[PDB]
Amino acid sequence: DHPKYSDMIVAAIQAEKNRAGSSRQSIQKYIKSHYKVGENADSQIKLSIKRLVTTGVLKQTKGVGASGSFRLAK
DNA sequence: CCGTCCCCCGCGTTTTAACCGCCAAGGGGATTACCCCCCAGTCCCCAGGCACGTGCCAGATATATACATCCCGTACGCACGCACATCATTCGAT
Repeated sequence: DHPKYSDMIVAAIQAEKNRAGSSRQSIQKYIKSHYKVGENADSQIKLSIKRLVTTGVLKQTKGVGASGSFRLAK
């Protein structure tokens, strides 16, 4: 029951509205605990952020690459 | 670098059990006496061990060959997301 990775990621940030930006783990724990994702879930989430930040709609407030915190950037 | 928690930290109770001060007993550590029996001292000595030679052996030493193993590639599954058409929703016309 997993649609395209665009949707839960933005939903997860909406769940915990950190103004400083959500740290990489905060999304990772919730979406796997809440929904059901494939055996290689964590790998897909990391590059999901990586491609998502390249699209520019999300802002990494702290850290470099995937290791930091990210923000919806409205 | 980032983050993440929890698990030590100060701090406030409050219990107590160390710490004190005193009293007592006697075991035993410290001290003396007696001595015998025990190890050092000699002489003689004689065979155990050491210095020297010696070879034989096997211990080695070298050969060739089989086998065990590792890494990479290969293939192949698979579950996957992306992409896609289709199904279903939505704006306009009705």
